[PDB]
Amino acid sequence: ATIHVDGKEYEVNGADNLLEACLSLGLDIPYFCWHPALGSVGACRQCAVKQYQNAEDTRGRLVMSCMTPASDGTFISIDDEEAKQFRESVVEWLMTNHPHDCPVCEEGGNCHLQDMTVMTGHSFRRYRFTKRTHRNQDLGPFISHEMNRCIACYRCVRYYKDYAGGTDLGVYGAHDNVYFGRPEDGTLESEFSGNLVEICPTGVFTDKTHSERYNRKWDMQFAPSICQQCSIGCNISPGERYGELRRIENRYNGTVNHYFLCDRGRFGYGYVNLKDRPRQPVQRRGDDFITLNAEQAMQGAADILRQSKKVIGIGSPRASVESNFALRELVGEENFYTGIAHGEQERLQLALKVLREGGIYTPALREIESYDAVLVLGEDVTQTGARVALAVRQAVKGKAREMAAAQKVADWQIAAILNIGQRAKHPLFVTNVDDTRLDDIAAWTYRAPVEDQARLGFAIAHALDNSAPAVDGIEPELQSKIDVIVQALAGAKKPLIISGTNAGSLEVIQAAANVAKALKGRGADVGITMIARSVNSMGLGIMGGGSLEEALTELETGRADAVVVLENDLHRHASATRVNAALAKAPLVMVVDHQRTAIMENAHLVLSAASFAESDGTVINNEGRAQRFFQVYDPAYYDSKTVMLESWRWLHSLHSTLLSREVDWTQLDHVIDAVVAKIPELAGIKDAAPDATFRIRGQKLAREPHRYSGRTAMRANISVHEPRQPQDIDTMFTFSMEGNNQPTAHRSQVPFAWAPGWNSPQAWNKFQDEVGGKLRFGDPGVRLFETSENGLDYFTSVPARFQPQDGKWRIAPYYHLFGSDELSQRAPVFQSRMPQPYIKLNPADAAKLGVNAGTRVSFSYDGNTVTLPVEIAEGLTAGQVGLPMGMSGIAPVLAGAHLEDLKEA
Amino acid sequence: DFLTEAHLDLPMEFESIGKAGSRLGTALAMAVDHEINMVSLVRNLEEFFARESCGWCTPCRDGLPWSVKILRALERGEGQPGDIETLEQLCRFLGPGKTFCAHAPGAVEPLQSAIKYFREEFEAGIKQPFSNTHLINGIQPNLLK
Amino acid sequence: EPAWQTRDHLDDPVIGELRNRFGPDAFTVQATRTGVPVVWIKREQLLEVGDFLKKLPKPYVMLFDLHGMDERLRTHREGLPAADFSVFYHLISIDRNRDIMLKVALAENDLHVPTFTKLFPNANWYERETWDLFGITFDGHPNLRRIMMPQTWKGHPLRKDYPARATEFSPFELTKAKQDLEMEALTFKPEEWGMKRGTENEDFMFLNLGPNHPSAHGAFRIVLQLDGEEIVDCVPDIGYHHRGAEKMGERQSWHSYIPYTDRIEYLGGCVNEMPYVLAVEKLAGITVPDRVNVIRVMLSELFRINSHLLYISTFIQDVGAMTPVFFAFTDRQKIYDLVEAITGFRMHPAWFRIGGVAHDLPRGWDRLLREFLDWMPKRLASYEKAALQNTILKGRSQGVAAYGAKEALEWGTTGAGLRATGIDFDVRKARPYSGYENFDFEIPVGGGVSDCYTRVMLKVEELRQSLRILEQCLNNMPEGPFKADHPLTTPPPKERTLQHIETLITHFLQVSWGPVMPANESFQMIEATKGINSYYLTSDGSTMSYRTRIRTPSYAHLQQIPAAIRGSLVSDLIVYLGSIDFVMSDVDR
Ligand SMILES: CCCCCCCCCCCCCCCCCC(=O)OC[C@H](COP(=O)(O)OCCN)OC(=O)CCCCCCCCCCCCCCCCC
Ligand SMILES: CCCCCCCCCCC1=C(C)C(=O)C(OC)=C(OC)C1=O
Ligand code: SF4
Ligand code: SF4
Ligand code: SF4
Ligand code: SF4
Ligand code: FES
Ligand SMILES: [Ca+2]
Repeated sequence: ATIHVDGKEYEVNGADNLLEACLSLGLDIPYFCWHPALGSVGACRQCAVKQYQNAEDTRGRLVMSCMTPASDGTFISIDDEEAKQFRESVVEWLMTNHPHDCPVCEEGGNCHLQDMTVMTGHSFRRYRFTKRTHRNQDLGPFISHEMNRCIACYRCVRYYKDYAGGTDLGVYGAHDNVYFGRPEDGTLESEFSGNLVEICPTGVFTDKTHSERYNRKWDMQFAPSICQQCSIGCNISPGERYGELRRIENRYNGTVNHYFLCDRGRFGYGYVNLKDRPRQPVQRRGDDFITLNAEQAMQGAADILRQSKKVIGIGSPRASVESNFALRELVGEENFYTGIAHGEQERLQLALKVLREGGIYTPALREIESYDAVLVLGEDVTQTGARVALAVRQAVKGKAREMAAAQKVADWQIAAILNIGQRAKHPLFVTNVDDTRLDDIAAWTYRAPVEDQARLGFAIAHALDNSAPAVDGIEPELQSKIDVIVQALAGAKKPLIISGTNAGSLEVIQAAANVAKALKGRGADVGITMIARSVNSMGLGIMGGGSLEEALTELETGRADAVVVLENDLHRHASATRVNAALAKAPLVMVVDHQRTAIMENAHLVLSAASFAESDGTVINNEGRAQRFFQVYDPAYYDSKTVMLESWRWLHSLHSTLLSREVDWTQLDHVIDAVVAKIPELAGIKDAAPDATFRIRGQKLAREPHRYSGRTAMRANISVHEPRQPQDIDTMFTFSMEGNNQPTAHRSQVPFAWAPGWNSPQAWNKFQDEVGGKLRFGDPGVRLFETSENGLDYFTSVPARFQPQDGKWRIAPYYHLFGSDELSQRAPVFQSRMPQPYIKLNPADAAKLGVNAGTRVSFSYDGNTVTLPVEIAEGLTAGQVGLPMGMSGIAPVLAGAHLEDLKEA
Repeated sequence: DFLTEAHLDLPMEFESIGKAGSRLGTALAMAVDHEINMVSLVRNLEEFFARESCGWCTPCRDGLPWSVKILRALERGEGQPGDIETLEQLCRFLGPGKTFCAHAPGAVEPLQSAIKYFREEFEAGIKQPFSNTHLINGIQPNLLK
Repeated sequence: EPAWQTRDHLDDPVIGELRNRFGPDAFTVQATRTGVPVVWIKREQLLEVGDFLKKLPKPYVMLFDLHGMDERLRTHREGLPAADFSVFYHLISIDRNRDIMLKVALAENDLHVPTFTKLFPNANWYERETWDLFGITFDGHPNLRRIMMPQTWKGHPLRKDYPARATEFSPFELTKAKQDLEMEALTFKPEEWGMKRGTENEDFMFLNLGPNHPSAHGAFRIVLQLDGEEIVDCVPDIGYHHRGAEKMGERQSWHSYIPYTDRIEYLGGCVNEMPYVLAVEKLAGITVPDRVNVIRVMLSELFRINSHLLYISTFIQDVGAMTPVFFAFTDRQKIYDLVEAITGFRMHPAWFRIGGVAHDLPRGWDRLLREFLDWMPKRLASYEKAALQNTILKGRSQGVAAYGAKEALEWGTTGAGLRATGIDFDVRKARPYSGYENFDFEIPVGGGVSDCYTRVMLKVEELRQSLRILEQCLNNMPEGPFKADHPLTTPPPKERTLQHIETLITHFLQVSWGPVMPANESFQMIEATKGINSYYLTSDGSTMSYRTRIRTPSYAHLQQIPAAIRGSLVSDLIVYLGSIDFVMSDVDR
């Protein structure tokens, strides 16, 4: 289609409305209620443009550019006097009841309403009467609520209900007394409530964690990074001020995490700002604790390493690719051990084998929203990989989108989309040990142990293609449900199969792979998705190594007299007693970490590593996409005593000092080239982000905005002489505003969104080729592997039916979004949010034990008689005990294990 | 829209009343006598039209109470210079096509009709001069001319 | 129709003559808010266009400005030829009362332009400055060396990739090796200028007058060759007062750049503020009210009286009479009391704003203005009868460093020298800015030669005219607003900021990120206290200036200096330095 704006001819996409058709070309129209992902509702009436149907038309009509399709031959005027006066009047009407709260507002300089008040040129107030006020609700530890600043643009209710699926936020009130919130006070229990701080154009829903230690947007030092709290790897923009991480903002990735994060990744950053964190290298002689800087620590570590017969290294799925590779090259290829256990590594290797060898195209997170029928086997997505659950909700609403598009309704008429599709939605079949958070839209939910879920998957795979291995012994009711799932999946056009290593079983992944292979054999565009546990689980599995049991038995047998533990707590993947014995037995433990782990008492040397905010690196998400996360700040700028370096830098300098007795602090590009040289299958991480020599017309990229303040006074308490700003030799960014952050620069890594006249999170519209689509000049991060030409065979080893053995209790994993991450539970803001540790029991088994809810049951696992209060789970199957993974003293390695001595105490 | 005595000899059709700047509607006419002040009558109409708004879209929701407050000031005689022009621009910007539905054009039809026919009653409610700001001690105010 | 509108300027006769001479496909015309015909001309035809403008029936006999520009980051270049760098030549025809701006486009690799020194001899320092700050080479230039930065300098400062702040670079550590290297780099090497040190019979002796000389009015160093007392040639070395104010214009916002514009000429103040804020108001589309124009005219004339008083006192002291400078500084104290009353500061007021002024006039400024207007003329008559009619001062001043109209035109001389040469080109009359048409005041024009005495008494008559303007402003003062009602007026009025929310939003977004001027180009040329000061502002649509070019008259006077003092004495050079009215902050910026 071809449109005419003010006499200028523009080629646009005719399936789009006029608002983002003009926003794609760079034409500024004020707007509040429209969002690129939600749709158009025509509420705020701010997007008015004067439309003409002929080339010679004087009057025209003031039409809504978010509600008028951009067909071929529309002559719209934006800067006309009538349209500008009406837009100014709408801004004025929104400004009649707005409070005088801008200095004391958390979105000052980040406000969409401020940008559209200055954009329309409204600065004179002739309203003289009183302003309406509203009370505020306590929405929990995350969201600060201030309803006086609202403009009734209906974005919060639209996102939270029609997009996030939440049920506790709604619109109440009257004519002008419109309220947006809960029917009472209490925590917003949705797992995607954190995006309300950027969906809301005003300062109603604000980040309370940021509001504790608050600084303005221009005071933030930003960086592009990857969220480390689970395996999805959503792109984030960490921003710091005064040496502590202040706020995690959303970063636009058109393929992964376009406009929405989750609460664990958005509010779980509080572990970085802990004072218990090691900031200097600390060495122990017996009970004496001394502090060294980098050089003497490196020389002493190299001396003790040379005085040992075999140095072993225990990596972690939390650390980056470069740091794990540095440990591997420091300790040797054969002596490198992955920090995960044997079962977790087996499930991870199977998931990687299905991904990069199964011949089935695994889709990205943006591509999930277009799949028709979704089968989730084993994985509790909403509490582990929550963004995949949100994309699953979008793919479910795709059916109503399809019926709406069949009735000649444009895609941006979202109200008509839910109008036509009242309750009809795509099939979703979830399996878990209990009820999930996806049960509101799921076509079926199977509450069963992992053996029965795996057998259900094998039954689906056999009933699709008869060459698949059959399971015998299914009840006819479950057989009818199997037939229903088969009819739903076979009749679809883009089936999706979602599994992962969080189910605690291998046969679940085998069954999901067999279902995907059977769907592929019938001639369908089937996709698969394995959700891993940690952020860099996939990269550690790709690199490989031994299990934690092998490292512990090397330490216990005496063949390893020196162990380097890289960013691992070692109690999350093994028992605490065995780890403590194997570490006290070893005469040298060197823990390189940025967190005060429990094993640092046994550590002979502690090396203060850097977290994601203070280190550069590459992480591989759950779909094989290599992504580079950059440094936000130099920790030594404010606290000059702080010797806190990148873990790969620590290990590479230790390797160099061990070899040639010289200390050589390397660069990130050298380590990246070493990875892509020694490991052929990690060669794609060179293309994840360009090197430190990349310039936009000769200059670097700025980490802080052009109006960064207090350069000559933020360090004046220590010394009045402002030092040289830190130099980033590793990456292409600089710790200064002398850099390029234009929206039209030929780059993919964007630290923050800012345009002249666009200060809100809506400033991301200028950084894309089309608004709501991919990022301009391509999205960052590349896939490590392609789809194979041929796939795997049928996994024949079906499991047996779950028969509850007396005495032994199978442990059913109950993952929580707030508490199952190793680092997110260390945040002090999650302690007021995470639930209490409850052991979950069937009513029948609790009645057999005689225990009621509330009382304490003690259970012993490897000499640890730990007591937990009891919650009753009706959906849990008999013979199991429900345990929360990742909590205090309950490791995720407990999944699938037995539990003897379960008595009331 | 309100009509006058000269419009009384007009046929009660859609097109005939629509030609003379009004609407047929439900054809259930209301008679307004000379004892009834039109400013207070339009004030009551606007109170009804602003308290019964659905609250979805901006111009009706956040501009009808402004007209209600302006007519409250005019009814008490506390009108300020610039209120009738504000009401006229409010009628202009709450016409068909501006708002999401047709409640607000029907709300502003009697207001613009009473402005057109009975402007001398609306001008009689302005007694006090315009004063939006107050004198802040220590800052000289800006005086536009 | 407002004066700030984008005028494409095809109605200029010079565009018609250029179309008829070079054809309809030789140059492009740019529509800007500068008020200037902007002609993009190909590099091969630059010398031909320069000769054509030099040989017009009413020709362009003035090279007002010559500077480069980095166009590598300018996103909004619609209607513009493709260019990585550009060079603009601003030329003035005085008899036409017209001016033109010729821009030549250069790629990043092919950064060489034909020289402009032969057509206009004052292009030497501008081409040196363009080479120093942008890296652009001029073919045929005699001595292409750095003029702002020292010879031991890597990189070009005004390029977009060069960092601006000293905290980004390493801090200044002065070691023995660096001190020795920088002291040897600052040493004058006479073979590099072809000085011909010595003669076959007797040797010439080289003297470094500046920096730190009681007659050198600032950071100015001149290296002067003497045979006995006589001067053979002069090498004026500048760059000892460089502050990088243009790079600061690319570093600060529109509102925060006002103190930096104020410190460009530290005896100018509001006179330095006026072209910048007028160019910003041209960019925004703001028409200021009458009271703002009267207030800014009054402050400009007050600071002009202050600058002329300082100039007269320094000239009298440089001649040798050390007495009247104390009384002149007492009248400066009276002016400082008035300026303290109005703006709140003595000498760097930082008071002018976008679309108005900072505060309103306090209750009682007319009393202090009346006191100053009573105090001034008797003191001026005393200074005249004590020193400016002295025959010793006349002997030291009359006939010393005299030049005609051709030397004042080919060297870019403006202000007192240009009017003393008989060229009646005053900005306050020919192109009246800020409502200068409402004030009646005469213009002093000399007899055709620029002596030191002629320049000094022309500045005395300018002081008297400024006193007349101040009297007219005091007796007739409007009663209106002190800030414009435009939404882009920065900052908004304070009381509306304190008790309205739209004004609070506007003020909040205008002091934090800065006002968002649209992507356009503006120019404002005014008559400063020392000559003609012009601001050329290119906006990329952002809240900062994409390019800030400041043309100052003291630069052209200092470049003229070797052509008007050659063959004279050192005493004549001292009197000439005292009778130019230059400051080194104006020279180096
Ligand atoms: C205890 C001992 C001291 C007692 C204290 C009291 C007495 C103090 C005496 C001070 C004497 C100062 C003499 C200064 C002489 C300066 C002469 C000079 O250089 O004149 C040159 C000047 C210009 O010459 P011009 O011809 O223009 O240049 C030729 C270039 N082609 O020529 C001109 O401008 C022309 C005018 C020249 C005037 C020469 C000086 C006249 C007399 C001295 C000044 C008056 C002193 C007091 C007298 C008594 C007052 C009651
Ligand atoms: C004799 C004691 C001081 C009298 C009052 C000031 C006299 C005029 C000073 C002029 C001047 C200025 C402004 C000046 O800036 C300067 O350069 C640093 C000079 O050289 C040292 C000057 O002489
Ligand atoms: S939400 Fe925006 S307009 Fe409202 S008080 Fe906050 S910054 Fe001001
Ligand atoms: S609370 Fe925010 S998102 Fe919700 S209607 Fe009000 S302004 Fe819009
Ligand atoms: S889904 Fe995972 S990667 Fe994404 S924001 Fe949440 S915790 Fe971070
Ligand atoms: S005009 Fe209609 S849709 Fe808009 S707020 Fe009023 S009643 Fe609701
Ligand atoms: S953006 Fe179109 S009415 Fe809100
Ligand atoms: Ca680094």
